Amino acid sequence: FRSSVLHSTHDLFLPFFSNVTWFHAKRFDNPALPFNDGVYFASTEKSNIIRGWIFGTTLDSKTQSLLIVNNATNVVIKVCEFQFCNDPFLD
Amino acid sequence: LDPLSETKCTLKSFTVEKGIYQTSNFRVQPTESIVRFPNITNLCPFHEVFNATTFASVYAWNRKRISNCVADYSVIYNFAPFFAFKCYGVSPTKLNDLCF
Amino acid sequence: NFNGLTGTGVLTESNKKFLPFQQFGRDIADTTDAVRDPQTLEILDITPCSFGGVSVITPGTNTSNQVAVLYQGVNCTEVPVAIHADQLTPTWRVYSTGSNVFQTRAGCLIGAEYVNNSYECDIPIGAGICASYQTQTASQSIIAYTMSLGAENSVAYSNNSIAIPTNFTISVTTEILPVSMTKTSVDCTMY
Amino acid sequence: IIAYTMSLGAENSVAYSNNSIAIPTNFTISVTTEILPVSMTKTSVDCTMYICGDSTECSNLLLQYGSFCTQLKRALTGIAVEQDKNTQEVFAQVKQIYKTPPIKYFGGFNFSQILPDPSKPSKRSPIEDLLFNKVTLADAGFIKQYGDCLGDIAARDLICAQKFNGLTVLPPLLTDEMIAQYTSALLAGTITSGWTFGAGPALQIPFPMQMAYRFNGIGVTQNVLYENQKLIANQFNSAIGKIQDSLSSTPSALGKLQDVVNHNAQALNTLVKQLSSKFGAISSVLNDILSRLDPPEAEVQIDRLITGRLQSLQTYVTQQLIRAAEIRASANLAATKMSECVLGQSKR
Amino acid sequence: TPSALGKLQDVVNHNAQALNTLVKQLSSKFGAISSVLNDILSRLDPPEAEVQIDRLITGRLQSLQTYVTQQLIRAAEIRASANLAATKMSECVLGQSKRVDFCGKGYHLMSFPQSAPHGVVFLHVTYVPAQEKNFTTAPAICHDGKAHFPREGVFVSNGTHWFVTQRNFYEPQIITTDNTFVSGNCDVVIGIVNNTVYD
Repeated sequence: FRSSVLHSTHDLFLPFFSNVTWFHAKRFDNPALPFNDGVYFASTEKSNIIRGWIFGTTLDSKTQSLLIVNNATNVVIKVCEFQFCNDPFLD
Repeated sequence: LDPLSETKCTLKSFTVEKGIYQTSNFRVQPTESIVRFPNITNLCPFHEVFNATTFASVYAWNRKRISNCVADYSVIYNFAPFFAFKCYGVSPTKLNDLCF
Repeated sequence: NFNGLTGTGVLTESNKKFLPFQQFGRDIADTTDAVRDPQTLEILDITPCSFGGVSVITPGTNTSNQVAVLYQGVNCTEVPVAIHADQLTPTWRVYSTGSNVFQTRAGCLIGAEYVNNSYECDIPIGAGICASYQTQTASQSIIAYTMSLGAENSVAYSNNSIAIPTNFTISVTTEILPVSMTKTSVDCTMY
Repeated sequence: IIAYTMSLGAENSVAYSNNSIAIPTNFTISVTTEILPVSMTKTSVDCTMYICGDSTECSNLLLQYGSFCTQLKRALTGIAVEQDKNTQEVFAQVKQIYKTPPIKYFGGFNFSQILPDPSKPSKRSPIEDLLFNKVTLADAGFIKQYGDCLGDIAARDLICAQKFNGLTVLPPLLTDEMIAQYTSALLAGTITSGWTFGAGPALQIPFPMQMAYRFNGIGVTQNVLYENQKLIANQFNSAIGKIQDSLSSTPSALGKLQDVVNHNAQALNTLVKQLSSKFGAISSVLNDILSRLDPPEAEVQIDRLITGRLQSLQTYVTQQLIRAAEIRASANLAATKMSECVLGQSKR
Repeated sequence: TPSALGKLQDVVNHNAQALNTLVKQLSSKFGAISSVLNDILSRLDPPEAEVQIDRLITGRLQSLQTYVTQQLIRAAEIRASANLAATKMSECVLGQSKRVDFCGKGYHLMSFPQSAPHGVVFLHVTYVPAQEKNFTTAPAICHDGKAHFPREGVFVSNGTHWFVTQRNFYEPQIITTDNTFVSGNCDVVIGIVNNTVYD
């Protein structure tokens, strides 16, 4: 906890006035975006569209993959050899 | 004994001139009691890792998350004589007096 | 001792609003001055106890042995000594009463009798207050007083009056100024 | 932002001739201001409170280094007594406290802006009031209640943070009231006796004749002043008014006196921040190192921290000694200028 | 009074104290097991005694650097004092200086230097008046419809007669034409009085 102080820190942050990509997906068949040592996700929806993300190296059963899904009452986070398709989505 | 002897010891002499001539000491109020407040939990399942029949593979080492327990490392010393018990961040006799 | 953080401090129960993921708070010097109790969800600050410097005004040893005690930055009406045989012992000497306490802007002084008279500053203490060993109190002891800036004088200024001396006095003054010091040499391998 | 070469001044050419001379027909009474630091902030450093911080295992190895703490304490006491002697030699040059007479017709000159006005406390002139109000002292060294530091720490109260580690500021010997009384006595002496009170007894003399002799000292006859006395008085009043207006309008007049205490506060703040440094150790808190590692191993970290803090304290003491030498030079220059300009007429 | 040469005494006292503490710093144990290098070499092996030797060397180097810094500061102070003393000698002994409170308190007449160990003593002979008296003064004198001003003195009055005398001494003389000068009329002066002038 800090108050009325000026603290200097050096870590992975989001640069100011940086050109960020705004996705409007609407269109399917969108390749996975790269993970360049941290990602900044932001959205202003109010219909519970985005409710999970996936993380991995090749997004297949060959390597490990992180599956994060947020439900209306709970959250499930599992690390397993998930075989991600070309367009993964929740039904 | 008295401030005179104290300033004599400070000046390292039996004769002190007129005036303060030095700073005597600094007042520091000490403690009078102790206040310990650890957490209140159940016994830690240390038998799940030590009292095990067979471990996993080297490339498939299992990581067991430990939380909400009273880590009593004194039960580990009475086991078989270990080959190398080396801690790189603390002393082996200071784990019981610290939190994690 | 909450989570291994030992030391010396006094709990004050301030109104600091800590976040659920924050329990410890450090100052500019990275000294943890505020912690959260593990059991109770209240906020408690860690403030150091009574601290301050003490100076002993000592007169000439060949004259007398009575000395005074000065607590810099301490108020007389808050904590004069406030120990009973079970507190700090850096200075194993206690002066409780004796009509010798006096409150100054520099701190609490114990061992001097403040008088309304003004004399020349003998022993510098602070805040324009000085001490001296006077023998007009006859007993003799250390008294505290405000330094005298000089004798009060008033010039009879007038638009048609002038002062011209009729005689003079040849006065000689002495002034000593250092010119040189001791030249010393230091050997490296021998020291 | 544009770049340019500095201007050395306005180009002028003197019409030199072997038979021409320039003699002024009038004059202008101008008043200038000169500010010079006299004293600095007297601070004391506690060794065991800054290096150990009330630790039981600590302060046992620190005594093995010798008398470093004693040397630093002697240096700090020497700085304190040096500043006190400088203040005494600057402001207590005279022994008689001369009282100003009732305000009468001083030949047309109005000294109300410099004479002490009893309408405000501390018995000082409004110019001194403005001078005291412009400079904001970070810590005057006066007594502070123990409850002032407990709670309400959201403000920029670094004085408590530095006092909690053994760094406190000592108050000066001569208070502001005694300095104001010395200034008022010097002013009364120089307006009622000229330069006679500095060399001996105060010889009363009318201010018009005093100023006539002042002008005669530089080479101006007394009749020129006796025929333009009202003009000189009006010019002096207008100059005093312009000076006080510039002092009340321009805040950068006391820049040196502001920067002195600013550098002192910055040195105190960086000396406090040096405690958060990790001089090759695993942490900056000695209690954490003692609770984590065993004493035989924690001794190395304690020694590293002690060496780092001793080096920081020695650097701070060296800087304080250099600043004290500079302040002593400035105070000697100020005392010489006082004795040569106020106590008499200098041809320099 | 033995406290006249206090500065010259304190100089050598501080020098001796610095020498004594620099000698005593050798007895310090800068993180080592002993302050004697021979004991450390005879007790521990060279690979282990090297750490203690390095610690002692660092401690003694820090002590020597602190001593040298203090000696340099004292040398700068002594140089400033010596320059001030030389300037005062050249301005008070080798001549008459009009600087106030420089060659002692009062009107400096002449000075006499005195030799002192690690210092110098000046004997400032100053002019100090005494037993002054109050007199009535006037800016000018109006006799022939013209203002007469003092050439180098000041007009005084013993109550009934006006005289002219200098500042630093009371030597009343009659107001004559050679001691005063005429400049303007009598309407420009404020406190001008009427008095006869001798011709």
